[PDB]
Amino acid sequence: GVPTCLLPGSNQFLTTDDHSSAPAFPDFSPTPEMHIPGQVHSMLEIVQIESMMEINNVNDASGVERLRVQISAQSDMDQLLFNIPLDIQLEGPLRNTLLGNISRYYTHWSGSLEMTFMFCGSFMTTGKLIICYTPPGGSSPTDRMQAMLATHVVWDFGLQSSITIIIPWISGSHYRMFNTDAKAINANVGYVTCFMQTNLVAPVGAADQCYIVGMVAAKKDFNLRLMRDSPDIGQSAILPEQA
Amino acid sequence: GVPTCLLPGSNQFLTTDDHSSAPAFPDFSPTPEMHIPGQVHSMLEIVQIESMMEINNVNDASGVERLRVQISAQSDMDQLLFNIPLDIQLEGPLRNTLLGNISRYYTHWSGSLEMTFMFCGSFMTTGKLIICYTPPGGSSPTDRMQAMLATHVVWDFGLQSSITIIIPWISGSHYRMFNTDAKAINANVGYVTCFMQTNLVAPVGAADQCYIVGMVAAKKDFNLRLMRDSPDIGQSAILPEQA
Amino acid sequence: GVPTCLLPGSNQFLTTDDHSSAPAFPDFSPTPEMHIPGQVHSMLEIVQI
Amino acid sequence: QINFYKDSYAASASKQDFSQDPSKFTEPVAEA
Amino acid sequence: QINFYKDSYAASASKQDFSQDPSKFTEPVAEA
Amino acid sequence: GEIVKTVANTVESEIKAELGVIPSLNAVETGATSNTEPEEAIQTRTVINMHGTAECLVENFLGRSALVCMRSFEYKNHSTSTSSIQKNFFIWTLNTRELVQIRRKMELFTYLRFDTEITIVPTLRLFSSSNVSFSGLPNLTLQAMYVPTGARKPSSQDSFEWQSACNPSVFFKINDPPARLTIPFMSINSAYANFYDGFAGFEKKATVLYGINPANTMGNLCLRVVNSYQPVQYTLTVRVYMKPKHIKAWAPRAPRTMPYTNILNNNYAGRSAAPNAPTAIVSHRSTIKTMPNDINL
Amino acid sequence: GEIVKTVANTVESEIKAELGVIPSLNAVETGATSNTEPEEAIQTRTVINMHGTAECLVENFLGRSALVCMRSFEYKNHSTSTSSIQKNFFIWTLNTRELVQIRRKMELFTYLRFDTEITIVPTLRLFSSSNVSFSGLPNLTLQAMYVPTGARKPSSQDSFEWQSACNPSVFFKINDPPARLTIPFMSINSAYANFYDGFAGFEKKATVLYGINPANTMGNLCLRVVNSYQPVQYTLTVRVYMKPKHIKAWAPRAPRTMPYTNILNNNYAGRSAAPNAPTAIVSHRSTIKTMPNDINL
Amino acid sequence: DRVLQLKLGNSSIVTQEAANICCAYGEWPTYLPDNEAVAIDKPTQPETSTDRFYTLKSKKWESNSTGWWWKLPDALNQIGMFGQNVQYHYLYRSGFLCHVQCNATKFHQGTLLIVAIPEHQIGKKGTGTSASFAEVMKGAEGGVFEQPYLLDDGTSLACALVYPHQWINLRTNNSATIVLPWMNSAPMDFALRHNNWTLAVIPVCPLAGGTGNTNTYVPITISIAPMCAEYNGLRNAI
Amino acid sequence: DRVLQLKLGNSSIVTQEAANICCAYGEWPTYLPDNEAVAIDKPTQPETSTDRFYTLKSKKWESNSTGWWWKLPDALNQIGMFGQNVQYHYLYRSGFLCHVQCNATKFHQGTLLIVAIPEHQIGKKGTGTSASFAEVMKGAEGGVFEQPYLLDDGTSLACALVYPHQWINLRTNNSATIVLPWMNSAPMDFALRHNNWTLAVIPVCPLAGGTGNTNTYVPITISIAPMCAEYNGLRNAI
Repeated sequence: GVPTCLLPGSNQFLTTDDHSSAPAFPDFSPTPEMHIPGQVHSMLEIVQIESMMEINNVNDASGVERLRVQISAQSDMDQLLFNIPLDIQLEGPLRNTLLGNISRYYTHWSGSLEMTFMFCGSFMTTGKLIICYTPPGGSSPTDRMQAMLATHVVWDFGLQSSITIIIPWISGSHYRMFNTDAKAINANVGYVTCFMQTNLVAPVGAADQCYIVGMVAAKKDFNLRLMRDSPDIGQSAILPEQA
Repeated sequence: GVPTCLLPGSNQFLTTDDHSSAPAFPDFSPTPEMHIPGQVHSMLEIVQIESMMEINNVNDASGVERLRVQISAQSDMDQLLFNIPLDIQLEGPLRNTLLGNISRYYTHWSGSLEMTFMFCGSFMTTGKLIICYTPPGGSSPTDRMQAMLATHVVWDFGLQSSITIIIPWISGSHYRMFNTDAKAINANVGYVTCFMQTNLVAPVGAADQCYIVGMVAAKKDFNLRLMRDSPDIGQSAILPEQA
Repeated sequence: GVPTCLLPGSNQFLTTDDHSSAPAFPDFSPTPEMHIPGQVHSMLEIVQI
Repeated sequence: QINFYKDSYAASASKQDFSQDPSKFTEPVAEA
Repeated sequence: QINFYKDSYAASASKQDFSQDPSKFTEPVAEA
Repeated sequence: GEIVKTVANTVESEIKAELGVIPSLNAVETGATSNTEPEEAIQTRTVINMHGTAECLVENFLGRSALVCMRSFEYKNHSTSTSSIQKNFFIWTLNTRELVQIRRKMELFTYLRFDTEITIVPTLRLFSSSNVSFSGLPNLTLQAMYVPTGARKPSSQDSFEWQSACNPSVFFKINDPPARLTIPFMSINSAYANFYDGFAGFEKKATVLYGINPANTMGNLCLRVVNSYQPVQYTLTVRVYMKPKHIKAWAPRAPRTMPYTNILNNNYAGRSAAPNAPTAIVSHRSTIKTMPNDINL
Repeated sequence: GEIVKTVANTVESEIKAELGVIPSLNAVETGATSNTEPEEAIQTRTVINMHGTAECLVENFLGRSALVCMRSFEYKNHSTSTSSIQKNFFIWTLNTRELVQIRRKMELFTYLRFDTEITIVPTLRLFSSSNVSFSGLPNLTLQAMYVPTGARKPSSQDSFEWQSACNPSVFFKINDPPARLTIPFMSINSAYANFYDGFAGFEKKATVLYGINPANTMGNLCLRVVNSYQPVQYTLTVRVYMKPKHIKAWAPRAPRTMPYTNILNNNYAGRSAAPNAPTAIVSHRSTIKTMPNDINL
Repeated sequence: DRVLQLKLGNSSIVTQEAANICCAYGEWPTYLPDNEAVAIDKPTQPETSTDRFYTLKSKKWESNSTGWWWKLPDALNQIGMFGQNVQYHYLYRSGFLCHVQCNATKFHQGTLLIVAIPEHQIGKKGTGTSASFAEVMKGAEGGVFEQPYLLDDGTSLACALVYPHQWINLRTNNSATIVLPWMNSAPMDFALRHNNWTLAVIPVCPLAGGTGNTNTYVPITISIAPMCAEYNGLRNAI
Repeated sequence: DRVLQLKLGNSSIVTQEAANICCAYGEWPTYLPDNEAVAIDKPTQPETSTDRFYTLKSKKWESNSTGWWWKLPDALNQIGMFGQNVQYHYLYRSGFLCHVQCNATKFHQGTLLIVAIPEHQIGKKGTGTSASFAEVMKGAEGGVFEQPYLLDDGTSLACALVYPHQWINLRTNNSATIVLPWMNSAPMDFALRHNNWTLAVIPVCPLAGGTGNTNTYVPITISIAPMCAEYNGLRNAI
């Protein structure tokens, strides 16, 4: 016969193997292919889609109250309104997102993100905001006089309801980590802060209180590398037929 | 030697495998091929052959009485004469057929059927019947005023003894199921009903009572897909040499 | 390595098999062929007698 | 098919025979 | 890919499909 | 004979009220099956159907490995104070009739020609003796010997008929993958006959049985445990699986409805009641106007 | 659709103060995702990026072998003073919903078409009886038989439904490498549906359940110990691993956040508190101005 | 068409109410080809003393008749030079043309299924013992179906339409014709111990009539013609 | 642009504050191709008696409203010749154009997410029993979200933007239009037992106004047009 030696890793089962296997139903004719809308070829197509962040992830907020940040006319100036921890891996606003959910099936990532903030006030409510992305290295800014030193976009309300700030890929390494440690140089992305630029101004007939909805998505330079079981879903027993 | 790794599913016995195997009788010369009539290449050749349905599958009918539906002159009009459950999988008229027996070795099916009904009365017995196929969704019709709204053929007796109604393939899915549940959307085919169109009329010298023989077959669009052990034949012990 | 699956009837001994097998005496030179009368190639030659 | 033995009958299945003539059974009549 | 069996569905993975059209989901608007 | 890989396509049809053209009518008395088209009985649309037919081919319908035999014997010392014969072997006369699924599939055809593939699957167990530790399952060497008709049979484990100098024999172990080999088409005729309307002998007596086919004198499989008896018991069960190859089938059949009662004939006792009773094959419904599974809303 | 093996390169951009050009502004109400480029929102440099995208392809994201079932049964003599039935077998109705990782990955898409690869991994142990020496693990022969819907099931180890003349069955041993085979795409439809907004029956009653897909009547896997019972006990655990192949996915989904409570529906009870509570999916922070992981120096 | 004439040797059958000619499996009896032959001895091909219509005894069609079967060549093994070529020869090969006759008035109703079954092995009800030689070999007399609904077998009459078949529906038809080729796994056979075609006549719908036409004497007649008959192994008569 | 007119059959909808037209997954409803068809019977394509705007009942937008969903084709299964082609036919196929209307003053604020979810299987909270027929099939009346934050499912509203969606932000928009193709694994479906698109209207930001503009009566109106509708399996009405 043909001489043969059986190498290590011969008889085993590697869940990531890729081989042909015996067909149980020989000559089976599967149902003809049919055009169905929305065919997905890559998961990078999905993370490119906007999805809301739970910026108001606070105890007092329940349900849809968590998807909208609440903005009011200020009696002060230069005031911080809200922040966003860019920790995808940890329990933060970006977790419950397409970017967050899908990326969390992976361990490494790279690429620019976009945050889009849509103003949900009155046509009569005007205002200017400054949204700043601060690369890592220090505290999260609390003063607009420092946040503006970083990447920022001033957002004037108007007929265009939304503003996009790009969170540029600013990393020493080609990739970052979905690590349990937020403060590791390989994992942290920085901070996104929002300050008042002038104020929120609404006339008497309009509400003084307004909502901003934040959505995040990946850009076309986004990459996800090392696959893993998602920590979001868990199990302690085989799911039964009745609860 | 040649490096080799032994994949999962190596040493096993899959009853549907397809490989060459050692010849026990080397250089054996089998008996020469000889022309025998009726060579079969596909089982779709067989289900295309007509075969009687046990339409009169009732307790009071024994044997050949079950293969013939009994038709009489009516004193009423528009009356239902008989129905046919199209449930191949379940115990119905179509089970004990070539279509039924052979298809029951399979789990999925598709294609049009034909029912042929042959009048076995007198040359003097005239009449018109309306045979209706009702797609699924509701009750089986009991009134000709509804059955005619579905697929139907009016059948006038004459020198041509038989009528064919095509049960068209009307399904959302490419295939249906030989499922234990008759009322599942994947399994049910509808209903076939027969009503009087005018009446059965026979002169005094001829019998007032007449027989119709129903036969069913598949058409050339018929397909059977997933193979299975037939539920029709069973066994509790190895068949002995003496009963 | 080369992927491989071991089919049924792999490790067995079928007395009618027909394969090459390891030579125990490598490079052995068998005695030269010599013409001997009455060479038989088939058993149908014998039943004809 | 595929075969690793001399004998033709040792070969694998021959499943490439898609011919059909139901007329042998559905129209076995001399005159059409 | 690679296959040692007749049936096409027995074959190994088909991982050479690098097409992307996110516009189906990111710009699903009639007018650009 | 046309080639049919995919089922027929459907052609578009329009209204039709022509005289002299009656496609839905036909004459069953000719022995012919209705040639009525869906297109001329109803109004149809154009359907390009790509559904395959490969899986109704007789090569696939029959070309599946099926159990044809299952024999067990006790692997022990059968020698007593009188006889020395060892009996850790069984002899099986080959047939496709001991198990009904394979039997009925291939009684769907009058004549079959097929080279057949046999796979032997042995399984051991330890017999529950009065006091025996389950000390594991030995890797015994089994010998399956094909004994063609007219050859002398082994009547013992130690018999010298087991040389298998001429008889084909396969040696395999418990732990090894199941034994396999291909038996050719061996009928003295051009095909196996699943049914034989006649007698296999030239004599008229009662001992010449009806339905026995002389060409189906198919020989025997003798299987032995080559290892001699252990101190303790084992029950060896051998399942033989048989797979027709290169099938060629003739003259389809009326499918069996009654249960099989034996392998020597096709006699039947039937069910007590429907389904599959002699007087009632299909189960009952109250009336011909009754829907057992009527959809109620 | 353009080909994307490597992620987008970045182009160099300069200062810009043009009127009528507002790239960072956009209209979310259109349903469209922001098309703002990094190049026109900030000043960028030229970056030639060679990072691959192969490992986010759905073939790789889904094409990993995942546990879908884990059944165990006691391999022993189940015969009592009353019943002879042997029960060293289990029957599993096939589904991708008993284990959450595989379930949720593939509820990320509404419709999937994939030929699936099944690997069966059996493991034995010796049951800790009142008094039993650990006399080793036998090399039992197992039989996994696919029973398509409508076919009769085995209700015993010794049943004759196990012929598997038609049903595909695979025989494998404990010590051999795990059994493997490829099941094709079998839906009567063009794709499997992970979600079905409807009812699988024509009737209205309560017994017709919401979310049950008729096309997902996917049949059953019956697994048996072919070896008959040993004198002593063994607990056979079978893990079935399933690997989609040639996947084709449609209509991505909102990912599951609540735990699964069952396989017949997508109902949820939720966490007591965040994370993954019905009122709070993401865990809390004190205020929208609070950094839980603020860097302190 | 319906009017048909069958001229074989001396014989000539006319029928003015025929359905058609059923050629079993589309074949037409032929003589054994040289490349299919086995027996080397030269065959005898009488061609007119055997290949002719042999009309068997008629059966009375009752309102309760189960059905009749005739086994071939058994039915003809004593009739004419056909039987005397069978008796004097070990080996036999032929095809058969079977013509069944049944007339009734236009006021009568009924339906006969005329089936030619290959290798119709008769299974018997309520016993494990195989059918005896006498219960199977009845010759020109033929046999009667105990269980037409199962074809005196574990099979069904409903699925009997796989076999070469014709009906005699008295509305449409009074005669049925089936052409039977040589149907065997061997190029020949010993005609005295094996039958290859069973011609079965089974009433599916009973013979009935109206007032005054009840209980009419309606016979059923079988005419069988050997076709391309050849015999081999000439020896003494058996 | 923002000004839009939709002319379908009899109907014609104008809106002067529109965002755009959302074509779900970039598709545009088409009739079933011949090579994708399954049912051989000829389909009926009314093209004007069905393919037209059907305006459903209006919902009142409260400051505490959770959201509303309408299931298709269920919502239209009794409205017009569309419903009467569904009732009289076993099989159904169509696309839908959904137009949602909500006006408010420039002094009002609010935001509606208009989502068209395919195969939106409703999971229910605090029970293992599946949703009943009544709680799922509400027709033109539609349903109300118990849990908009989870989409009456174990999923999330944040990630609902995968689905074909538009917003009605009263600053920018008063109407949203989504074009829904045929979204199924089968070329047809039984319209009375399966819904393929769920149109969900969910307030993400509550309706609010300032002094004097509080508690304004702001309705939400749904207009749905079947698109390229075709029916098959003509039978009696169900």
